[PDB]
Amino acid sequence: MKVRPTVSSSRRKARKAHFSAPSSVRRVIMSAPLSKELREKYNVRSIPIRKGDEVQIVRGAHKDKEGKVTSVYRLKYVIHVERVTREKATGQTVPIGIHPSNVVITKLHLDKDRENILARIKAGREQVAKAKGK
Amino acid sequence: SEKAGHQTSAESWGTGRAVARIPRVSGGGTHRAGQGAFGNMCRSGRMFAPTKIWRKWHVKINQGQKRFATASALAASAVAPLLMARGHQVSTVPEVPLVVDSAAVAGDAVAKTAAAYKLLKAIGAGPDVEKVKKSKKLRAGKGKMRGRRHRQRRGPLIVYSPEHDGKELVKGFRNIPGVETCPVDALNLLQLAPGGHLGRFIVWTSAAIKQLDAVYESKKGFFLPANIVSQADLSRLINSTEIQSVLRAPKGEARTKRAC
Amino acid sequence: AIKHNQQIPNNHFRKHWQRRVRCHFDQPGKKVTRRLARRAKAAALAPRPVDKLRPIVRCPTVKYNRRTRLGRGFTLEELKAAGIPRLLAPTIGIAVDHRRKNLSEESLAANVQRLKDYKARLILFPRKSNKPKKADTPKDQQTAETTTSLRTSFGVEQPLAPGFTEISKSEIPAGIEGGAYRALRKARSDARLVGVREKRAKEKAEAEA
RNA sequence: AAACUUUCAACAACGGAUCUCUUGGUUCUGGCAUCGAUGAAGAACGCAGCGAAAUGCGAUAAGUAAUGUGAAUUGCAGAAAAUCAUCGAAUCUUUGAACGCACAUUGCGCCCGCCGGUAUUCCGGCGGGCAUGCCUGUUCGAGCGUCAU
RNA sequence: GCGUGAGCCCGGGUCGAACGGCCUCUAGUGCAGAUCUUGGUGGUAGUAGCAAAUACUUCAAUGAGAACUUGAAGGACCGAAGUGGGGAAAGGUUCCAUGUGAACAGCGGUUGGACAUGGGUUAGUCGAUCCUAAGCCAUAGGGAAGUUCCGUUUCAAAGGGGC
RNA sequence: AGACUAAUCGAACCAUCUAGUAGCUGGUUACCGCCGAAGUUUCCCUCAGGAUAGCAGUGUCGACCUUCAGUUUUAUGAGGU
RNA sequence: CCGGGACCGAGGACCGCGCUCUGCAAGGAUGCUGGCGUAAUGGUCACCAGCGACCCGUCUUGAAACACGGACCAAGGAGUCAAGGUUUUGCGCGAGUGUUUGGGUGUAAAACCCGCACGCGUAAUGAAAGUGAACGUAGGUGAGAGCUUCGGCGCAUCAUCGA
RNA sequence: GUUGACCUCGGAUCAGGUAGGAGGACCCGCUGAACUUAAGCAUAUCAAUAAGCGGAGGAAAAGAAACCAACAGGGAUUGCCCUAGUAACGGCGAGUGAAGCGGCAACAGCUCAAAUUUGAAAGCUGGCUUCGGCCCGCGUUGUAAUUUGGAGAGGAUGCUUUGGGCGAGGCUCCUUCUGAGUUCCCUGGAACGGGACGCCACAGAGGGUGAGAGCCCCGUAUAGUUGGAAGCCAAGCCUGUGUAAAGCUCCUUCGACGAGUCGAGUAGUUUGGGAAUGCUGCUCAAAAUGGGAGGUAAAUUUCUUCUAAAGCUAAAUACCGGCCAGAGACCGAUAGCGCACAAGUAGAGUGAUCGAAAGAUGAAAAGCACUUUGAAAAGAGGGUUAAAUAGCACGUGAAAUUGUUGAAAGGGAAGCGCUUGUGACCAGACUUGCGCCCGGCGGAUCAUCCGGUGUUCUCACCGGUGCACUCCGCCGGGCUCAGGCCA
Ligand SMILES: [Mg+2]
Ligand SMILES: [Mg+2]
Ligand SMILES: [Mg+2]
Ligand SMILES: [Mg+2]
Ligand SMILES: [Mg+2]
Ligand SMILES: [Mg+2]
Ligand SMILES: [Mg+2]
Ligand SMILES: [Mg+2]
Ligand SMILES: [Mg+2]
Ligand SMILES: [Mg+2]
Ligand SMILES: [Mg+2]
Ligand SMILES: [Mg+2]
Ligand SMILES: [Mg+2]
Ligand SMILES: [Mg+2]
Ligand SMILES: [Mg+2]
Ligand SMILES: [Mg+2]
Ligand SMILES: [Mg+2]
Ligand SMILES: [Mg+2]
Ligand SMILES: [Mg+2]
Ligand SMILES: [Mg+2]
Ligand SMILES: [Mg+2]
Ligand SMILES: [Mg+2]
Ligand SMILES: [Mg+2]
Ligand SMILES: [Mg+2]
Ligand SMILES: [Mg+2]
Ligand SMILES: [Mg+2]
Ligand SMILES: [Mg+2]
Ligand SMILES: [Mg+2]
Ligand SMILES: [Mg+2]
Ligand SMILES: [Mg+2]
Ligand SMILES: [Mg+2]
Ligand SMILES: [Mg+2]
Ligand SMILES: [Mg+2]
Ligand SMILES: [Mg+2]
Ligand SMILES: [Mg+2]
Ligand SMILES: [Mg+2]
Ligand SMILES: [Mg+2]
Ligand SMILES: [Mg+2]
Ligand SMILES: [Mg+2]
Ligand SMILES: [Mg+2]
Ligand SMILES: [Mg+2]
Ligand SMILES: [Mg+2]
Ligand SMILES: [Mg+2]
Ligand SMILES: [Mg+2]
Ligand SMILES: [Mg+2]
Ligand SMILES: [Mg+2]
Ligand SMILES: [Mg+2]
Ligand SMILES: [Mg+2]
Ligand SMILES: [Mg+2]
Ligand SMILES: [Mg+2]
Ligand SMILES: [Mg+2]
Ligand SMILES: [Mg+2]
Ligand SMILES: [Mg+2]
Ligand SMILES: [Mg+2]
Ligand SMILES: [Mg+2]
Ligand SMILES: [Mg+2]
Ligand SMILES: [Mg+2]
Ligand SMILES: [Mg+2]
Ligand SMILES: [Mg+2]
Ligand SMILES: [Mg+2]
Ligand SMILES: [Mg+2]
Ligand SMILES: [Mg+2]
Ligand SMILES: [Mg+2]
Ligand SMILES: [Mg+2]
Ligand SMILES: [Mg+2]
Ligand SMILES: [Mg+2]
Ligand SMILES: [Mg+2]
Ligand SMILES: [Mg+2]
Ligand SMILES: [Mg+2]
Ligand SMILES: [Mg+2]
Ligand SMILES: [Mg+2]
Ligand SMILES: [Mg+2]
Ligand SMILES: [Mg+2]
Ligand SMILES: [Mg+2]
Ligand SMILES: [Mg+2]
Ligand SMILES: [Mg+2]
Ligand SMILES: [Mg+2]
Ligand SMILES: [Mg+2]
Ligand SMILES: [Mg+2]
Ligand SMILES: [Mg+2]
Ligand SMILES: [Mg+2]
Ligand SMILES: [Mg+2]
Ligand SMILES: [Mg+2]
Ligand SMILES: [Mg+2]
Ligand SMILES: [Mg+2]
Ligand SMILES: [Mg+2]
Ligand SMILES: [Mg+2]
Ligand SMILES: [Mg+2]
Ligand SMILES: [Mg+2]
Ligand SMILES: [Mg+2]
Ligand SMILES: [Mg+2]
Ligand SMILES: [Mg+2]
Ligand SMILES: [Mg+2]
Ligand SMILES: [Mg+2]
Ligand SMILES: [Mg+2]
Ligand SMILES: [Mg+2]
Ligand SMILES: [Mg+2]
Ligand SMILES: [Mg+2]
Ligand SMILES: [Mg+2]
Ligand SMILES: [Mg+2]
Ligand SMILES: [Mg+2]
Ligand SMILES: [Mg+2]
Ligand SMILES: [Mg+2]
Ligand SMILES: [Mg+2]
Ligand SMILES: [Mg+2]
Ligand SMILES: [Mg+2]
Ligand SMILES: [Mg+2]
Ligand SMILES: [Mg+2]
Ligand SMILES: [Mg+2]
Ligand SMILES: [Mg+2]
Ligand SMILES: [Mg+2]
Ligand SMILES: [Mg+2]
Ligand SMILES: [Mg+2]
Ligand SMILES: [Mg+2]
Ligand SMILES: [Mg+2]
Ligand SMILES: [Mg+2]
Repeated sequence: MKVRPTVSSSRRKARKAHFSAPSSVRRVIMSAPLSKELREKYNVRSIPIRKGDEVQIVRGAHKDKEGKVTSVYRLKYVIHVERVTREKATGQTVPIGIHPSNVVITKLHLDKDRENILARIKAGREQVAKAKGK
Repeated sequence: SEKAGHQTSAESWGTGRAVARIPRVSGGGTHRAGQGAFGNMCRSGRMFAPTKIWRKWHVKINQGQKRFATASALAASAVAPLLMARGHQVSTVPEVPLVVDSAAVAGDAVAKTAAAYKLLKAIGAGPDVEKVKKSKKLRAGKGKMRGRRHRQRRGPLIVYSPEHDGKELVKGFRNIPGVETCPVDALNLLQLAPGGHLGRFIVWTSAAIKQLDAVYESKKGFFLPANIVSQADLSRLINSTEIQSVLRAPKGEARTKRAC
Repeated sequence: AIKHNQQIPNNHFRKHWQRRVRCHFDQPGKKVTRRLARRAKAAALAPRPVDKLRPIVRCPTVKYNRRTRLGRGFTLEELKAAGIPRLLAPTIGIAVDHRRKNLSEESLAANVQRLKDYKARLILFPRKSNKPKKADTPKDQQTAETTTSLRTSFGVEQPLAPGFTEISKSEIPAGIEGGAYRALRKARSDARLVGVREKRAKEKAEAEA
């Protein structure tokens, strides 16, 4: 249950914020879990998804399909996975939009920025665990 | 809105134009022109007797009557049939005025939800907690749009002494669905008789039970009411010797035979 | 249009009363705001009480003549008798009223004793800690259980005189000679006839010349 | 007997009721005090690779600087972030209390300075100025209103 | 199927995400009318009608389709106070070329002031701009609580020529 | 000519006061059960309206008291059709 | 005292009045038999037939009216809320009663707690100055439910004479 | 005599400044209706309101008594409760209508005029300046210090009082960070549904994700923490110093105190204010224990209470107009704002102004390739989808009204009620169940006894026994009883 006066449990406000969030907020909204191996390696549970990540689909009709994230369409709150596609009437191939929360990240695109992120998350989680274990 | 249905300059056309005498929007070049504007029977008009904010929303209740109702609800909470008739799962409860040692809740003993859940299961409120957990349903009304999205049953009410038991038990019990806590010195009728139905299942602490008498003795201007009857066993009264020895012999039976 | 045995209606709603209706849905929120302001001002007045010391005062009219309450401030005479300088009183939590007078020794003495008790209970911190003066509390009796509400710690001990009292018999006072009712009648009659008797007496005195 | 009319039923039309939904209203409560001659509110006209409107912006024109985040935007094209958040530096057309005089005119002037045409005088280009009421001060003055030599 | 009844329940079809019984609480709570409000739809009814301004015809081309497109020929009207050639107000792109499904042109339409895509308005001499008219608005002043009214040269220290 | 003053003139148009007032016209939304009228009295610038009494419903209470009666009989008055 | 016919069978151990008394026609139908066991009975709809049947709402003495509104359908559509007053219900307390102007407190518009004043009530009357309610077991008489030791004690209330 | 002062009055695109407009919910003033009620209407009421005009702020305004009172006296202002529907006003009709006291919220006090600094204009604006001062100007028709009635001034008298700088530490602010399943099975296009097994919970608020998700994602709880700016408060320290300034205790004396103002008359308006409550116009026009007030006009005599005609000032109070935020027993596309949408838009009017309609395919456009007929629009196949009768005339898809198909009726309406008949189409009921004998099959309790528990303390249960002229069940035969419809 919410307590803080700054937090609001209004369904209307929550939906408005979600569906009119700017691109930077949509980045955080479109987070995906890490695989078990990456989670053990980095002590990080979830991260915002990025183009060039390798993911495995764990929900929907395309379960168990793996591939590289080729586009993160924030405007449509979906991602595009390599070879996870569909055919139009003309036979032309179009990507299928997958929500990032329906996939798991099996391999991460890592550059100092993507990593300062992981170090911050790991340090925060470790500190919180230590403080709770005091 | 105070001005809803009145933001127009419409006037009645009068008689002689083969239309009803309702006020009509003037002008032209739009669908609105010539349409009824003000009446309660008109589209985009003003509702009949528009609701006002100075309606009597709150009800003043005598404090003496409030205290009677609270005492009556507390008394009903000690009757096992009333708990079952109100829908609580108390078949495994060891004793109806269920009292748990304050040493099991005092301080940080049940400050964690896991510990509080384990204590409830041990003392026998587990079936009621599980009933609340399984009763969750989506509301049938339009309250889903208005913030009342889910409905569920009521569980045990934990009564404690904040002076002796502390307030960590509040945090411990907060997240368990259907379980609510109340200090012994601020008992709430809305919780003691949910929906106006008597027989709330209450888990007391020993300190709270010890303090209840002083709580009720500290209420200025209120004394526990005297009932209009002394013996509630109508069977005992009617079938006692004092009454049965002076009655006249019965003039009939439960069934009367038809004579003609 | 009355139709039965009704009390004659006099509801003053012939103006546009709806234009000036004052509901009070903000009563609990206003109470919360008031409590927050009180807490903030108490924190600002960190060791001091949240209010000023007030004198005991008798309510004016013949109704309420029997009751005392808190007044606005102490008079200059009361402050002088208590030995508290006029410019120093408002800086140590004492309310000062320059326009009230002490017409009676009873009120004067009561307020002077009140001021003396307050001064005896006052703890005065030095302006600078490293050089206290002779008029300040010397850092040893500066720790004690203090009060932050002078309205409660210095309230009206008994607004009304005690309504019950026991005396031994043979100490019962003798009544007014003609009786209390007659005495009241006589006093009323004398008050009525004071002027007529005066003019008649002077007329009879001057009739000789 | 058909046709026609009517009645009943199935299917198909017409129409948009009903049900369910809701980035919207409405009402209450809490916090806050911040427009403008340093040119406001409002109006006009423009600005995108492909826009008419809405939104945003002002010839630095779907925006520039700066800070933060950290890889997009997306209808297509394109390229090596962002139609991102924040926002303290700037730009800010014609107007408008609107201020050289006007304005139903993209009208007519004056002053200072620079650059050209032979140029203090005319013409052209550029930049900066020219409203009113009042206050303080400055300077130049008027009056036998008045004071001494 | 139940109920005297308002109604309630079930079977079948359609359909796609919420909903109901019981006890209390609450109200913007029950429609055939109000020449009621909004919206939709009938009979009338393929009916009234599409008849002022003299009028059309032949061949050919185009086209799925031609009385009302075009070419040629014929027959006619307006008959210089024109159905002619240009302007003022007003409109604003209707002007020109190309193309054209639907809608509009109360019949049709290949045609169009329609729709779509692109173009088109060149001034020292023609106008505005300059002047004043009836008149309007400032100024100095005087009224008015004030928005403002009078005032237009008036009870004003109100300017332009040279070395 | 009461003519004209933007199809508006015996006082234009626009917005507001304003949901102006109406003893007057129209309408006023499920079912069943029980009871069930009045158009008469007095007063009113009262005569298409009100108040007042009557008729009606509902809720009670009292010992529902051994009384009550749109009736007859008997005895005894009044009346001027 | 004998026949002939029609409609009906309510109730569900015994109990009672009784008789023509091992029983009965006496406080309400049983016994025997047949066909069928399904659309046969029965229900619904459509139509024909016999009889019956004016268009609703409204105002009105009187409406089917040659009185007004209504072409049709869907949705909307009209005794509400507040303050004050009154009587009657249900509650709490009771010569008192009312926390919520306010304060304390809180799981924070909830719930819980606190008290000074104040309102109403506890005393009326007079314009007012003012005065201000027991002779009696808080009276006597007649009733009066209910109790009664059967002699009277007498509620509420009514009438009455008193204080 | 001229110049030179100073007094007024001017010029300047002189140097530096300031005002206008917007907004106006709330606030301070001015101006100011009528509808309406009075069952008519004129005073009255609506209303000291709407409309009009001027002027501010986050609040405004008011405000430290020329007050209330009449008491044992209260003590600036504001607001709530009460006073109180009271006193009073009113064609005394309709109707209107305060204040003192009392309880509470919040509390805050002050500075000018009127005095000679006169042993020193000690004061201030502007410019220049190393910072020490300088210059001009304002100002003696008075700028500083002192004083404001609570007093003060003048004297005594002995005590007492003061300036600067740090500042741990705490509260703020910005910033990093946050627990747990996507495990197995079924349905489904998709689990977020059902079943099984787990986990977290100071977090089971909310939202998204292909259907109801605490553990898939964002968030949610808790105090913490990473780094940073430094906004506030602050225990306590460090350090100047009494020339000056400041308070108190006593005192003979003195003791300045606001003028076309008060007050009075009259007129208008207003008020509950009534021989006149406030305000304003005009006329008259003060005084010095004087003056105002003391709710009935006047003379006289007392008393009480304050001290006008100059000024400033937080808070408690109003307001959702503006900017943010949180909520609701509210409305749910004819509702809710006129506007859920390129809505104050499209459109109308010369103009002031008036002012709509209009939300929903699907999880995803996967928005129908291709063949064929057609001039085309389109159709027919075919394809996508869980679904196309979900195909941009798109969720569902009512009625009015219409077409086709099938059945039926109809000699100047039809509909409807009661009652059969015909035709069509149907819901039930039944197809068994009870018992009792005679055979077959199977089982192990059927009585009784022993022990242990329970319980209503005498009634059961569980074990051991039983062990086939018991008990139970299932078949086969016979008999009994009842059970449907019409007679
Ligand atoms: Mg509306
Ligand atoms: Mg009104
Ligand atoms: Mg029929
Ligand atoms: Mg349709
Ligand atoms: Mg709906
Ligand atoms: Mg600008
Ligand atoms: Mg300028
Ligand atoms: Mg300027
Ligand atoms: Mg011109
Ligand atoms: Mg020139
Ligand atoms: Mg040159
Ligand atoms: Mg030039
Ligand atoms: Mg220029
Ligand atoms: Mg100068
Ligand atoms: Mg001169
Ligand atoms: Mg769905
Ligand atoms: Mg309604
Ligand atoms: Mg209808
Ligand atoms: Mg009706
Ligand atoms: Mg219509
Ligand atoms: Mg029609
Ligand atoms: Mg015809
Ligand atoms: Mg014709
Ligand atoms: Mg013809
Ligand atoms: Mg012709
Ligand atoms: Mg051809
Ligand atoms: Mg022709
Ligand atoms: Mg001719
Ligand atoms: Mg001719
Ligand atoms: Mg000519
Ligand atoms: Mg031409
Ligand atoms: Mg021409
Ligand atoms: Mg012209
Ligand atoms: Mg053309
Ligand atoms: Mg063409
Ligand atoms: Mg046509
Ligand atoms: Mg055509
Ligand atoms: Mg065409
Ligand atoms: Mg063609
Ligand atoms: Mg065009
Ligand atoms: Mg020319
Ligand atoms: Mg020119
Ligand atoms: Mg000129
Ligand atoms: Mg003028
Ligand atoms: Mg002037
Ligand atoms: Mg005439
Ligand atoms: Mg006009
Ligand atoms: Mg005209
Ligand atoms: Mg007029
Ligand atoms: Mg009008
Ligand atoms: Mg009857
Ligand atoms: Mg009369
Ligand atoms: Mg009538
Ligand atoms: Mg006679
Ligand atoms: Mg006679
Ligand atoms: Mg039959
Ligand atoms: Mg028939
Ligand atoms: Mg007939
Ligand atoms: Mg008639
Ligand atoms: Mg009728
Ligand atoms: Mg007739
Ligand atoms: Mg009639
Ligand atoms: Mg009529
Ligand atoms: Mg009609
Ligand atoms: Mg609706
Ligand atoms: Mg309806
Ligand atoms: Mg009431
Ligand atoms: Mg009381
Ligand atoms: Mg009295
Ligand atoms: Mg008796
Ligand atoms: Mg200048
Ligand atoms: Mg200026
Ligand atoms: Mg202004
Ligand atoms: Mg009237
Ligand atoms: Mg009237
Ligand atoms: Mg009239
Ligand atoms: Mg008034
Ligand atoms: Mg106004
Ligand atoms: Mg404030
Ligand atoms: Mg102020
Ligand atoms: Mg003063
Ligand atoms: Mg006094
Ligand atoms: Mg006061
Ligand atoms: Mg008067
Ligand atoms: Mg008034
Ligand atoms: Mg007070
Ligand atoms: Mg200076
Ligand atoms: Mg998390
Ligand atoms: Mg499956
Ligand atoms: Mg969902
Ligand atoms: Mg599941
Ligand atoms: Mg969820
Ligand atoms: Mg004074
Ligand atoms: Mg005067
Ligand atoms: Mg006076
Ligand atoms: Mg006067
Ligand atoms: Mg007067
Ligand atoms: Mg006035
Ligand atoms: Mg007056
Ligand atoms: Mg007097
Ligand atoms: Mg003053
Ligand atoms: Mg003053
Ligand atoms: Mg002020
Ligand atoms: Mg709407
Ligand atoms: Mg619609
Ligand atoms: Mg609308
Ligand atoms: Mg227009
Ligand atoms: Mg739709
Ligand atoms: Mg298909
Ligand atoms: Mg369908
Ligand atoms: Mg569908
Ligand atoms: Mg559909
Ligand atoms: Mg239909
Ligand atoms: Mg008929
Ligand atoms: Mg039949
Ligand atoms: Mg056994």
